[PDB]
Parts: sequence; C-alpha cells; structure tokens
Amino acid sequence: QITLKESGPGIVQPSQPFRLTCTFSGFSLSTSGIGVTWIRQPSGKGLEWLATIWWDDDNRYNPSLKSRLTVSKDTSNNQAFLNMMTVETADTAIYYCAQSAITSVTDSAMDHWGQGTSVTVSSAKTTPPSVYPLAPGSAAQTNSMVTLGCLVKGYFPEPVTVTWNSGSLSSGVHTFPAVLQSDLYTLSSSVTVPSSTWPSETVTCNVAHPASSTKVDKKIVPADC
Amino acid sequence: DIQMTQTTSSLSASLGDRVTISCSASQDISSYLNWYQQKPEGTVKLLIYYTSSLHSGVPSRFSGSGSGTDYSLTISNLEPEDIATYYCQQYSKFPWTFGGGTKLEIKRADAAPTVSIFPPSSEQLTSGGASVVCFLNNFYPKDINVKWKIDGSERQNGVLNSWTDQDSKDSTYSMSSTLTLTKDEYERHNSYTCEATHKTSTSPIVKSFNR
Amino acid sequence: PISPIETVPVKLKPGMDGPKVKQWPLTEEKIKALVEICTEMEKEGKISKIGPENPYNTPVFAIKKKDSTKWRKLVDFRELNKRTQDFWEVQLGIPHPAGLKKKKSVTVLDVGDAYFSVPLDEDFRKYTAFTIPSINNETPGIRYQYNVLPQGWKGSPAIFQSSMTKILEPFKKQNPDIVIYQYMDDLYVGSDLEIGQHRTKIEELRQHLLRWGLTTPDKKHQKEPPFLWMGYELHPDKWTVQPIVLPEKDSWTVNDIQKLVGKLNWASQIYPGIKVRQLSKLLRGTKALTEVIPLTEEAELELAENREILKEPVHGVYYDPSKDLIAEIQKQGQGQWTYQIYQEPFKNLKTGKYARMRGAHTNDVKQLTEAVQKITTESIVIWGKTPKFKLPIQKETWETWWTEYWQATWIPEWEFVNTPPLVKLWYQL
Amino acid sequence: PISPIETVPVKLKPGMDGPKVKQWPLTEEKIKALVEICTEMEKEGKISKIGPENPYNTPVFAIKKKDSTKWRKLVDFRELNKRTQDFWEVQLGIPHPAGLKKKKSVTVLDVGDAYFSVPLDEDFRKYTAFTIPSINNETPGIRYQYNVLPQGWKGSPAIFQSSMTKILEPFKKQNPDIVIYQYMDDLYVGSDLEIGQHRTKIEELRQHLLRWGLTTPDKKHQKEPPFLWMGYELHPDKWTVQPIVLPEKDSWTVNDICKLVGKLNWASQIYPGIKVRQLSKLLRGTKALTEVIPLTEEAELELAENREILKEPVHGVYYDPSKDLIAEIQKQGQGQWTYQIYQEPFKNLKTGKYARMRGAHTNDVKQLTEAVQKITTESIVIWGKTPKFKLPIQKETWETWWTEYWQATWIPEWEFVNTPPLVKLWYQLEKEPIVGAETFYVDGAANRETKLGKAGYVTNKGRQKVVPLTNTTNQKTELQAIYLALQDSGLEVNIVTDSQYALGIIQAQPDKSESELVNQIIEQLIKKEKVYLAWVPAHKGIGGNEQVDKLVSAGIRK
DNA sequence: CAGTCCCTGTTCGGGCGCCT
DNA sequence: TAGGCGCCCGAACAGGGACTG
Ligand SMILES: [Mg+2]
Repeated sequence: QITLKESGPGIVQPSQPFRLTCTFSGFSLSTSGIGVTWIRQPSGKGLEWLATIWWDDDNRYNPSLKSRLTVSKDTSNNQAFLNMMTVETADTAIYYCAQSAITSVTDSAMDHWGQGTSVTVSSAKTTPPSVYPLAPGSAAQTNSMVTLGCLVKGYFPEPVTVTWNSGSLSSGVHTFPAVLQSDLYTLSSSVTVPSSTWPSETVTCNVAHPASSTKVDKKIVPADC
Repeated sequence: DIQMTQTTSSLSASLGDRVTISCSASQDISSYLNWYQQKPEGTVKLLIYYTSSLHSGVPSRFSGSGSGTDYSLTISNLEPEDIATYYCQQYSKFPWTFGGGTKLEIKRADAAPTVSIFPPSSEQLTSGGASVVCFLNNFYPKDINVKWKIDGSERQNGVLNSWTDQDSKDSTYSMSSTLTLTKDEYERHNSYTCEATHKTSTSPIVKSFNR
Repeated sequence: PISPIETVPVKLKPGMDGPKVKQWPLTEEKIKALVEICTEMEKEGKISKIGPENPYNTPVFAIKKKDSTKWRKLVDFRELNKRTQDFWEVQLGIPHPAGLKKKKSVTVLDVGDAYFSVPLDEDFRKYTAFTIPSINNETPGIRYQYNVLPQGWKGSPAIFQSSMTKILEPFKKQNPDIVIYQYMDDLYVGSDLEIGQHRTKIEELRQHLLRWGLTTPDKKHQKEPPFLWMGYELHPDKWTVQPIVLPEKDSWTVNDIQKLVGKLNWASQIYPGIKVRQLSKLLRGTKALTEVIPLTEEAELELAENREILKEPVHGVYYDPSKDLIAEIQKQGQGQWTYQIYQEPFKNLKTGKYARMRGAHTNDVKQLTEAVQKITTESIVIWGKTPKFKLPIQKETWETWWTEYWQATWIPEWEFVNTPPLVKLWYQL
Repeated sequence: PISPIETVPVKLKPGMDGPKVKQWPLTEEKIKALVEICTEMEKEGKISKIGPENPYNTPVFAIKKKDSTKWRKLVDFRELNKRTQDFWEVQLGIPHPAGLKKKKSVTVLDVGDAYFSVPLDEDFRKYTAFTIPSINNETPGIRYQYNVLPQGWKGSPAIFQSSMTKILEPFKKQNPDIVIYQYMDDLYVGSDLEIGQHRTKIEELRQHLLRWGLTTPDKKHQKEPPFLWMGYELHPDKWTVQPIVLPEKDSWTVNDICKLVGKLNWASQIYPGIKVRQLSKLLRGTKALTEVIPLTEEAELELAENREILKEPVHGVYYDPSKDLIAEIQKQGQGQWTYQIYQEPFKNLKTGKYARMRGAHTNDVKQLTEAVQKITTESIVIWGKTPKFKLPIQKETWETWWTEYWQATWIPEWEFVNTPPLVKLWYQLEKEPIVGAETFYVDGAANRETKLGKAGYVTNKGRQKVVPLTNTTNQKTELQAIYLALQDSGLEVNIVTDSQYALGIIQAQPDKSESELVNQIIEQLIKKEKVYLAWVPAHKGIGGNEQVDKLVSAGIRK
C-alpha cells in the first residue's frame, strides 16, 4: 500500500532550473526511519545517487552537484521536492524518487521505488518528423522474403509511435531506439515480409508524433530504376 | 567516493541455471550493501538489504553473500523474469553509490546478421539530403561491427547507429546504422557499401549498391 | 537568588559528617570541559567559588556522552548520597510503577537541569563542595559548591518531586496509556505503541517539558552505518531469565561426573529437590578420571530428573524493597558475561546474561562497566533501586578506566572480588 | 604593605576553645631580644597589642642562627593547630618539569613576606595571642595577637595558596597565553614572546601583585638560565635535577638508610633504572631508629650498582604536545621494574620504578599489568593524556592471559619490545583430564586446639602417602597435600582437591609468592609437563575423596 | 546456627626524601 | 613547623569462608 510518483516538466531549456515533485502515500515523512531519496539514470548508463532528504531535515547531497541541488518537503501533503539549477544537456535523464528508510541498527535501504520522470535538456522547438520509405533497389526480389524500412528524421521531442499497415503487421518488425542529430531526434523501423505479399499487397508505415499533433502514413512503393 | 565495481557487465545465461554476480567495493564496507533489480521496462525493486537479508516478497531463489570488499549475488534457478539488469548500492558512507550493474541476458544458439541496405528515398533527396540506412537483424550475440566503404573507400563522417535490447521472444538483436551525407556529395559518387563483421563468418557480410 | 520558593531542610544521618573524598586525576580533554560547564554555571550563579575553609569535598569528572556528543558534568555524590537518607528513602521517596517493566518500549530522558531552578538549603550546601584539578598541578584546586539542587544527589528528585509531578499532570491525563518514572537525573518513559509512534510521543513530551523550562538534551541520530541511535529505546521483553542447565553427554568419563555432581550440589542450595547420592555412588573408589563410567538406569533417572527442576521459578522468592540489592558478574568467555541480582544469598530475583556490544573493542574493562550500566538500568525499571555490585576485577585496575567508558547520569555502589570459577554453575555453554 | 584581599574565615574545631597554654620564663638575654623584634612586627602591621579580656595564649621563645649571630622569633602553635578547624587542603600534587613546554621567554619570581602579607581572619586573631614575658616577676608580660597569617599554623598554607590563586585570577584571564605555575609563594612565568615584551608583561605583573600586597623582591631569575625551580635546573633546551649528595659514611644505622633509600627514589625520577629493593628490606623487621646494622652483599651490590648510574651525568627534556607519548617498561630483579617515558627516540622525558607487590601469591603479567596502571595515572597527572607502551611481553603471552583469566583486565595500545628479561607465564594447567597419569586424590586436615595435622593422598592405583605436620592449619595442610602429589608423580598427573582456597591460588598461575610451600608448589608445576586439577565438595561422599579424608582425619576433633 | 580462627585485601600511620 | 606528594614497613581493620561445639 505504498507508492511514489515523480512529477516534472519533462523538458527543460539549458541553464534553467527544474523542480521534480515526488508525491507519496503510505508513510509519513515524520516517522523516524523514513526519508526520500532522489536517484538518477542517464540515457543508457546506470543508476546514480542524488540526494536523500530525511525526516530530521539532516539532508545529504551528492558532492558532485550540491552546488546545483536542493531538497525540500511538504510533510503535510506527503510531497518531496528536488530542484536543480543551471541544467545542461548531461542532466537529461530519468529521475526516480524512492522511499528510503532506516529499519534497524544495520538495515537502511530504499524499500520502494517510483517509476521515474523523463527530464531532458534541449533548446529545440517541437518540430514534426519528416518521413521516408525504404524500398530496396538494384537487388529487386526473388521468391523468399524482403525487408522494408521506414525513416523518421528530425523531430522533437520524443516519443514517436510507429506501426505497420495501421497495426496489421506486427511480426518481423523492428523500430530502433532513436538518436540525436543536430539536437533533433531520428529513428528507423524495419518490417520483414515474404515476397509473396510485397509489392503485390500494399504495405504502409504508420508514424505518429504526439507533441506536434501529426500522423503520417507512408506507402512503401518499390523503387523504379 | 567509495567506488563500487561490478566487473561483469553483460552476462548471458539460461532458465533453470544458477548465477553469481560480484560487487567489489573500494574499502571495508562492513556489509552495508544493497542489491537492486531493474527490469527491461525500468521499474526498480529491492532484492537484498544488509548484504544477505531478502526484502519481503522476494523469491527464496535469491541469495546474498559478501565480506569486506568483495560481495556476490546469486540467483537459485532462473525463471524468465530474473533475466534483467542488476545493481548493488553501498551505504557505509555518503555519498551513497551503486555498481555499474550487471545485465543478465539469455543464451540462444548463435545466428547471423541479416543485412539490408537502402537508397536515399526520392523525397529525402528532393529536399536536399540523403542517408543510407543499413539493417542488421536478429543476429547473436550482441558484439558486432560495421564499416562504410563508399566507392571502395572507407568513411566515418556521417555514421550513426542504434542497437536494440535483447528481444524477449527470440533472444536476438538488431541494429540500425545510418550514413548521413549531403545531396551534392551523394550525387557525386556511385558505390556505397555497408559491411558487417560478426563472430559467425570470417568473411565480413556485405550488401551494397550503385546509384 | 534563582527562586522564591521555600528551601526544604536536610540533615545527614546522625553521627556522620559530610563527604571528605579526594579528587582523582582527570584528563585534559575532561578538565577543559569540566572547567567550561563549571565557569558558565557559576555566572548563572548556580554554583559558587569557595576556599580551604570548607572541610568537605567530592569528586567530579565529566563524560562526553556518545548519546548527544555534549559533555555532561558528573559529581560522584555517593558518599553524600549515603550520609543523607532518612530523607530521600523513608521520609519522601518516589513510588515505583509496577508496570514500567511490563512495556515493550521505554526511553530515558536526562532531565538534569530541571534541578537547577530550586534553591538548596543554605545550611546544607557546604556538603556538596568539589574540586577541579589542573594538569601537571599548575595551580591549586579551584573548588565550588551548590546553591541549587545538584545533579545526581538522591535528594534532588526528592525535593523537585512536587514540581515534577505537576509538570506531568497534563501529559499523564492526555496520554494515560504511557508510563513515567523518575530515578534521580532521569525520566523513564515507556509505551505500547509502534516504535515510530513511541519515538513521537517522546519527542512530544520533550516539547511539553520545554513548555515549562525543563530543557532536555539533543540526542543525535546519524545516517551513516551503525544506527546506534536505533537502540536508544529499551525493551523490557528480550529480558529473559537465564536458568542453569546440566550438560548432555552420551557417555560420561569419571571427571565429567564429578563436575556435574558439584554443579548439582551448588545448585542444591538454590532449588532443594536436588539429590546426588543415587548419582555419586557411581564414583565409589579411587579411579582414574579418564575412566568411562556407564550411567546406571537408577542413575540417569535423576540426572534427567533434577535437570527438569532447573527450569522453573525459584522457591517463593519475594523482593523486599526495604533491603539492599546485590549483583554479581562472572566473566564467562569471549565477550559473554552473566549476572544475578539478589537480596538474600541464594535467593536471586533475577538471573541473566548480557551478550555483547560488537564495538566492545575486545576490552573486558569496557564490557564490564557496560554490563554494570546495563544491569543497573534493568534494576531501576524493575525494582527502582540500584544494586551494590561485586565486581570481578582488581580495584586498582577498574578505578583506572571505568570512567573512560562510563555513559550514565548515576553511579552505582561497588566492591571488588577475586572469586574464581566456583562451578561453571553460573552457566557457560 | 598588607593586602585588601577578603579575609578567609576560619573557625575552631567543634566544641573546643582556643589555647590557654602557659609561657616558660626566658632569659632577659632573650626577652629584650624578642622585644626588638615584635615591636618591629607591631609597627609593620603583622601584630597588635591585645587587651586583658583575652584569655588565650600560645608559647614563644627565641633562638639564634649561629651564622648571623642574629635572633629569630618562634611561636609554638602546636596546641592552636591541635585546635584549629581542619581545612580541605587545596595543593593536590607537586608540578614536574617534564610537563613544561619550551617557551621563547621564561621568568621566575618569588614573593617576600608571603604570609606576613595576608590578613588573618579578624574573628580568629584572639587565638594567636601570645605573651612575651617581663624580665622579672613584675607586671604582666607584653601581650600580642596576630593580624596576618602566622607561620607554622595549620591554616597559613592553604589560605595563602587560595588567596594567591584569587589574585592571579584576573591576570590570567587577560593574558591567557602565558603560563604561570604558582607553587606556594613562587611564580614560574613563561611565554612565547620577545625578550622585551615579556618584561613589559612580567613588569605589568609585578605591578599587579604590588597593588595587592604581594612584594616581588629582587630574587627573581631573568634570562638567567639555569632557572632553579622546584629543585631542578631549567635549561632553554633541557632540564636537570639539582645535584644529589649520596651519603657514603663509614658505618650504617637504620635511620641512615632511610636517608639513602629516599634520596635514591627522588633520583629514580630521572636516572634510568634504579634498584632499591635490595637495601630497602634492610630496614624491614620491627627495627629501632638509631640501631646499627650490617650491609649485606645482596644489599651491597645495590649501592654499588646504583652509585654507578647516578655518577654518569644525565638530563631530561620538555613535553611536546603533537608528538604523542611513550612508556617503555623493562624487567628487573625480583619485584623491581623500570620505565622511561618519552616522545622522541632516546630523549627521556622522565623515568621511574615499580616495586610494590599487590598480594602474597602473584605472578609477572599481573605486575606488568600493575605497572601499566600506575604509569598511566602518573601521566594523566602530568600531561592529561595516556601514553603508548612498549612492553617485554609478546602479544601471544597476553592474548592467552586475559582470555583464560576469570578476573577482567586490559592494557592500552602497546607493542612488544624485544628486550629481556622477558615476561611470560612459566606453567600452565590443563583443560581436560590427561590419560597416562594417576589421578591423585589430595587432602589434609588439622586441629586448631593442637597446631597439628596430617596430609596426604590416595591414587587410583591404590598408592598412598601421609606426612604429618605440626604448627600448620587446614588451609596449609590442604595446600600441603597438593605438594606431595607434585613430587610423588610423573611428568603428567591429575590432582583432586576440595579446597577452593588451594585450587584458586593455583589457577591464578602464580609464579612467585611469600611462603615457600607455594613457591615450591610452583616449582613442581614449572617442572612437570602436564597437570590438571579438579575440585570436589569435601564431606559429600564423592569417592576418591572419602579415602584420603579418613586417611588424614586421624584427629577430627578434641 | 553461634562463636572462632585463617587468610588476604586495604587503610593508616610513621620516617624519610623533595618542594616552598 | 606548616602543608603537599612520593617510597617503604608493619598494625589494626574488614569480610568471607571453614571450623567446632
Ligand atoms: Mg578437606
């Protein structure tokens, strides 16, 4: 019966501050052992400790950042806060708030975790993706299989929803995690279907980008030359 | 700054097995180590606190061991969830610290990267730009190399890649790799080669084309 | 002149004069402290300088509490405490909460200063004089005396009992579920609530107190590893009596028989239903110890019988609050120690075994004193009186460091004894 | 002048009156001598003529100092002191140079008329009343009372010290970085200032006492090292003890020994290792005070070996804070022990010696332990810190001691210094009965009303022995039995007693004692290769005993 | 047990030594 | 002579444990 949820801004401009809010139920931040810990975890790398605000207000910070950190707590509302000043790209990451607690003379662990918030630092303006098909060329088909791809390039911010043939096709599909390009995202998806079905049967790429409120469909038409 | 080190980064195994992961400290931490499990999704849970005490609700098939500077985590007999990333945190002295984590994978009969290469979509070109996409699918294990030979000549100025996680269904990997060159420079050549170097065939797997 | 409340008179037991005890050496680290807490107590005028003209004296020393990291002055008022008693015991004693023992959590509050606000009988002051040494005897002794109830003198809590009962009327009626006992400089508070809920009520009583002048110390809780502050609370349940037990061998050499006879004999003084003839007969003639005697079926009859006797409540043992209390301690082995508290010989009221503090630094001195403290604490809670100790150590050795490890507001009465392994009796196994 | 210092109130012991002690007639030769003197003190303020109503009187005579041929006044305050209430003396130990710290500038002074400079309690003077008799049976002599601290009175010392301390009180608060060791009427002042400002301060000080009556005459050491303080010589870099003239006389009488021994002790504080146990015992016995006595050789090598060390010049150094302490112990003759305390390689700070035997039956860890205890305290007193030790006893020897012993013990941080004679228990009981030895069942008994009794044993192999003794008691007889069995036995044996007494004594692993019995019972133990003692409740029926009992119970009463 | 001796530990008092 | 402290000795002291009648 215990849970925490991190609230945030999801996206922060460089050299600005952000205030993460952990809202919990199930324990008080007034009871002895208790405290709340703010963990971090950059894209792909591993966990990092950031700070632990305790009930006695005897807060502890990660030395590397104390200068840009601060912790707070609205004990009556079961909320806990974390502020970071002058953020930079490297601050882009997922933040967790956990319910650290000190049970006994030797046991002090982070009993329950949140789910995290996605905080990313970018001075980019939400722009829709430009989509391009991937139809094989000079190596035009034989009685087997074939792979068709889709290219979503130059959008912001994450994420994108990509499906094939409006949700029809979902077996040999691979949507690859995106990557930054001139401070803009770019990803690819690959569908593989038996030649007995393409190009005979239409195969389309479904691309959705929430932020810019756009949805585009791309028909994988076989190449001409 | 009590450095915590899990030597073993990516370790693969199989159901029913028994595994051990090591969390080497940087000084006598007197058994103040905790173990965390982070599933592929991302949720993080508490396995063992105080180097050998199982957190309530954890499967008995979980054991903790360690002393002074060397500590180990051992999973009885693998179930299909266990296969996940693992962390050990120290709390003998702030700042607190976590290992580098050990990703526990899945051993599958080794297979080869199905390569596919593509031309710059007419459209991409229309607007002034071109990228060569090259797919390497369902190969095994992870480690793999790519090379971009244009007109026999190699290049690395414009190469981007992306690796997928292990696919929970058929334990394999995939990998997109994109060569982003301009339009004037694309329409200034002929050969474009993607090259794949996987631990399955001495000869690099290759597929290519010429505008 | 601190308060216009009336001074209560006190007169030491007849034919006894004040305490004329010398000052033991003190370590710089301490002198330095004792000097400060003494300087500042004199300004506030709770204490007064004085010279050679006062023929009495007592020793002071200070202990850096590990509890709060704040030095505490300590005046060994045991002699005085002793010379004055018609007073604090018989006349106006403070009653005991039968059930303070019967709780699961109990904490102690150091309500010392609470005393610094009540005038001490002018005429009686001379008796509380003390002196401060100086390293390498640089200057003579700087000595003072009390003008207000002194910390750690059987009389204070006795006097301040009127005001201390009041201060609590509210809290006690707004939380009748809690228990409160005052033994000298301390307040014993124990509850049945969750620990977290206890900690609170304590931290709340701290306030209520503050709403009255009574300032209580600032115990610290560290966030690094040994969460020592986690034990600040006492639990009158992991408090289990330690009965004697007779070994369990498959076959018994001669040797192994004799010993087991002694124990059974010694223990015969405690519990009377212990017979040995039917078991000693098996050793009828001068035989090599090492010789494996087979236990008779007439024998193994009582061995397994008497043993059954060594697991129950003694021979109608009653505690008489009007008689002293004694405690013995036997250094068992590798960190273990055992004790027994009795009023009459072989009629103990309690028997147990203090395990060990992992940070006992493999120091017997340290562990012993700690046992004393620990054992003392239990006493106060259970019977509300301190026991006289029979310490297993050389006076001149104990007197050299007992301080270094002492962490308490009171000081019990002790003596030294060199009494060897009587019978593994006060059981090791 | 006289001080403005509040006078310290002194009363008389409870229920006593002052001294009303007659005066012995003196020679007109002495009388008119005193009269010069008192008149002088009277004008000086120290005393004052008293009225008739004063009943008290203490004796007073005069004596000559043969050198100056001048007379001096002496009052016999014996009775007053007998009557004077008792104080709580404040001087709590004498300071030691070894505790001083090197100071840029150092000065030492003294005060004149120390006592005659402090007011005596107005309400107590009437008791210091004395008479200075007339030349003849005419008019009553001259009566006088004291107004200042009388010399030779119980109070003078403590009162003057207290006073003095109060006086420096404000000065130290204003110059907290200057150490002044006040010892009675003497001031040692030292600071890390420049030889100029120092005086500018020292001066400020003298003008401070003068304001308070304390006359700082010109008998002060300024930039005059050696500074002669407390009996030592203080050198800028080191310190010596004012030479000691060892008595070398022809024949020695008890008393004359005391003068030596003591002197020697005083010397032990700096002169490395000193033995005295030797000639120490000479005095032992219910000796007299003038009785002559012959110096043994076991007492002669002492003097000889001692004089030796004392002949070679040595010196000590000052304490340095940062550099923690060190006390090294060395073994010596039977009972003796030596130690040097230091902080640098071989620059002794101080040195001493231990010889007390706490108990009759003791061993050599015990004593070492004891020596550490005493060394510790003795530091705490001079440095307010504990020292690190270097002891002749390997961790092995210790690790086994404190573990097996039933009495609790400890020793502070220490390493093992390899320098025999070393310390290590000589024998060792057994935990378990050994197989390949007879189990000797021992016992003994005696009759108080006779002084007689027997003692012997019965082995499992039917063997037997029973020696009878005279002038000995149960406890010695039971301790006697155990002696036989440790002769009349191999190199391995099991003994069985009923005396916790004898049992105890032994487990303690004694390795020396007072009585020979237990010095020999020790010898058998060090000799044998394996022993094991067990105990049984005599008079209980336990087999192996009954035998020996009856065997030695030939005289159970009457 | 009630009255007594044995034994060991500690306190005290005397000389001395040193200091002021 | 006073007060302090130190050493070394022997006496009266106190308490536990064992004995006897
Ligand atoms: Mg006997």
